Formats: sequence, C-alpha cells, structure tokens
Amino acid sequence: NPFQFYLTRVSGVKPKYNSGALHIKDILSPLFGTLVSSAQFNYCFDVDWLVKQYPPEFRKKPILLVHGDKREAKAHLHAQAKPYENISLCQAKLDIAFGTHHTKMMLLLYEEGLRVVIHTSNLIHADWHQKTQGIWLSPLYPRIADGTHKSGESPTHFKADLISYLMAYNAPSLKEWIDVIHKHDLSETNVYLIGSTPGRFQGSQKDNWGHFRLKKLLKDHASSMPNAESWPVVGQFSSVGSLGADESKWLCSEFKESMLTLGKESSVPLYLIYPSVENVRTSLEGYPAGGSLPYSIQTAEKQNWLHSYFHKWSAETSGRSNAMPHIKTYMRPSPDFSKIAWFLVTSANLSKAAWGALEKNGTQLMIRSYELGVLFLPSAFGLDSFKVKQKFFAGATFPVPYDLPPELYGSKDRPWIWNIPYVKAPDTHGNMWVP
Ligand SMILES: O=C(O)c1c[nH]c2c(S(=O)(=O)F)cccc2c1=O
Ligand SMILES: *S(=O)(=O)c1cccc2c(=O)c(C(=O)O)c[nH]c12
Ligand SMILES: *S(=O)(=O)c1cccc2c(=O)c(C(=O)O)c[nH]c12
Repeated sequence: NPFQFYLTRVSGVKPKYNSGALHIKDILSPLFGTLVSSAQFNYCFDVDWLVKQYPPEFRKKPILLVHGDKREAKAHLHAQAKPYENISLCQAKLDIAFGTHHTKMMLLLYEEGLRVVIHTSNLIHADWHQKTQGIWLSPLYPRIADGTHKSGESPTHFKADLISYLMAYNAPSLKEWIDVIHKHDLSETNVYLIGSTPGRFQGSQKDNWGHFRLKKLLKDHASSMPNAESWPVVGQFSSVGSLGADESKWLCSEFKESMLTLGKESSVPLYLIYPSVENVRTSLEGYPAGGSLPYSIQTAEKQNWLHSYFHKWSAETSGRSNAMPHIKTYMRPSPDFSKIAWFLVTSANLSKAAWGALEKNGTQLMIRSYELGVLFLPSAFGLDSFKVKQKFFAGATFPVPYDLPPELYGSKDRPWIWNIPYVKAPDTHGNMWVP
C-alpha cells in the first residue's frame, strides 16, 4: 500500500484487526533491516522494556534516547539507562515554560540504508498493548552512491524538512544523525513533515512550524473545490488544552482558519473526537486508560462551550472502539464523509502549546513543545482526493482508523476528565476511578 500508515497491534481484538497492524517488535525486527544504531525520540520511556523490544542480536548497538525531562525526572531516566553501556541520552532544550518533548520518532540506521518511523506511542508496555496508536513507516532509504551528485530530496522536501526539525535541537548527538541523513536518498518520500519546536517565530520562520506550517502546505499543495465551506474539519486527540473563554480566542480564529485552508485563493463544521467517560469506562483498559487522556477539571470548567463540539470515540472499522486512542489525527472529509482532502497523523493534541498561538499583534507564532507528524496530500500520490475506508462495503482507500461520520455525545455523556472520581459504575476490570 502507498501510504504505509499502520495501527499498533491491540491485544484482545480478533486476528482480522491485527493482521495489518505492527508491534514495536515487528518494526525493530531483522526483516526490517540490519540495525547498526538507532535514535528513539519520545516522551515517556521504560528502558528495560525498550531494550527487550530490540532483537537479541541488536540489543548492544548504540541507542540515543531523545527526551525532554529535567531535574529529578531526568535523574530517573539516566538511572534507568545506566545499566546499558550502549545507551546515550539527549535532553531536548525546553526554554519556554510548560513545554514538553512529545515527538515520537525512530531513526533506524541499517547496514542496508536508513528508515524513519514517525508514530504516536510512548516507549512503555501499556502504549502498545490495548490503545489505538498510529505509525508511519518510511521506505528503506538507500545510501547515496559515491560520486553521484544527488540531493536525495523528495518532491515533498522531506529530507531538508527533517534536517531542519533536527537542527532546532542544537544538539551534537543529533548533528550526527543529520550527517547520516545527508548521506541517504530520501527521494521516494511521499508525505510532508509537520513539526513543532519551541520558540517565537517571526516573518518567514512563521511558516516553518505548527499550524502555520499546516496552513502553508495546504495553501501550496492542495486545491480548493466548490462547496468547500461544506467540507468539515475533523480533529481527534487524547488531550485538551486551555483554549480560552470562547471559540473566537484560538479554536476558530487561528486553529480552524489554518486547518480550513485549501489552495492559494481566498461556516465549516468542526468535529472534535475525544473519549467520553463511557468510552473510557467500557474500554479494554478500563478507567486506567484515562491516565493517558489528560483533561483537567480546572481547565474544562472554564471552557464548557467546547464540549458541544465533542464526538465519541468509535472505531468499528478497525475493531478498535474499545482500544482508547492515543493516536492524534486531523483531516478534511467531504460533506458525506466518503472522501478526504488530506490526512494528518501527529503527536499534537488540541492545545496551543502544541500547535502554536499567535503573539505580538499576529506577527509571531509561539510554540512551547516539540511535536511531529506527517501529512498525506492527494497530490503527492497523483490523486485529487482520497477515498475513505469504512467498515461496510457493498462489493483501494485511505485507511482512516475510526468511524465516519463521528457520533455526537449524548445528553448524558461527559468528556473524560482525568482528575475527578468516577464511582457510579465499575469499569471492565471491576474498578472505580479515585484520583
Ligand atoms: O499538549 C499536551 O498534550 C499536554 C501538555 N502539557 C501537559 C502537562 S504540563 O505540565 O507540561 F503543562 C501536564 C499534563 C498533561 C499535559 C498535556 O497533555
Ligand atoms: S562528480 O561526478 O564528481 C561531478 C561531475 C561533473 C561536474 C561536477 C562538478 O561540477 C562539481 C562541482 O563541485 O562543481 C562536483 N562534481 C562534479
Ligand atoms: S506530560 O506532557 O506532562 C503528560 C503527562 C501525562 C499524560 C500525558 C498524555 O497523555 C499525553 C498525550 O498525548 O496523551 C501527553 N502528555 C502527557
């Protein structure tokens, strides 16, 4: 398949729903390449678990862990890694308050070439067990031949853009990976990189990151159709940030404005998919899945206007309605949801920290965190749109992993709010939630 977009395997679904899914052990297997060194960009790590996911014959190859931890959190990560002489650590600089390193990426250097994996899962057992997570697998990139005079660049500019993303860390261990990427031919890449890095971006640099990056790509490489105002926007995420006192403060003024861009010329329905309390309670994990669905009561009660946009998690199409989402996706379906104009899988949740918030009279985009995703545009595949994969077939599509159209919350539903108790009905393991 051309998209190379995969879900993680889910323990408990019938085999039909895992056959085209990937476990971390599959990604790292010798069949994917003969590993010589890897970099693991992530947020949370279980180092003992992680090393066991590599094939035994590769467990002593160098591993770089790229993380954002500080102070005692950083001390705990170093303590986890110290038994493994081959593991080095790179602490991503986070010079803006409340910033985090959320990017999930593997750089896998092989004897045969290079592979890039951009995904949504932490490097801990629970994130690959019973959650809905997304994976983009790059091709095996070959080394550029000696005396060849190739850029190795793709029509999507992925090679330069990935190097640009790495340069933002200003890290010597990542300059080593930049030099590796320079040596490889990434020209087959058919996705666009969309990253966020911490900073305050002005002028030209405004288009490099966050939701302005998305807007620029949609302006440059998508075309606007008639009736485009009827094509909804869908956002699907596992955390909700503080968005302001009303939808005009950020959600519909700059976030939706970036996401509704199509083409270069100058009322759109907005669907937000986020697990309800009932979604979480009846999930495979039960209430403990809500430990990975951060939405504070303190934030929620200041933006009740938001919840009228909320739709339940439903994923019959991939057998994953009870596998809570830690994937984040954004897309532009047609009014009947049979086609999409583009699809994005990313780490970025529905938050200003991840996507950026305009400052200084609209002239500066401020981003707190590292985020990373990849954008699927029909034009990159010679197509005008993507047909949508669904559960029902009457009888070759983009594999949207959840059901369309999204289903509105019922009047008795509530968004999952992780730091209040739920003691009225037990979860699938027989337990309540008392935070
Ligand atoms: O964008 C995001 O998804 C998030 C960003 N920050 C968080 C923090 S914070 O202490 O770093 F402000 C604490 C808890 C959850 C989140 C979160 O979910
Ligand atoms: S390469 O095969 O070594 C090659 C072949 C033709 C021309 C050049 C060239 O002009 C340069 C340069 O630095 O300008 C390098 N390699 C070339
Ligand atoms: S961290 O950014 O402070 C943090 C802490 C707990 C849980 C999460 C979380 O679930 C996510 C997510 O994308 O779901 C991100 N950061 C977290």
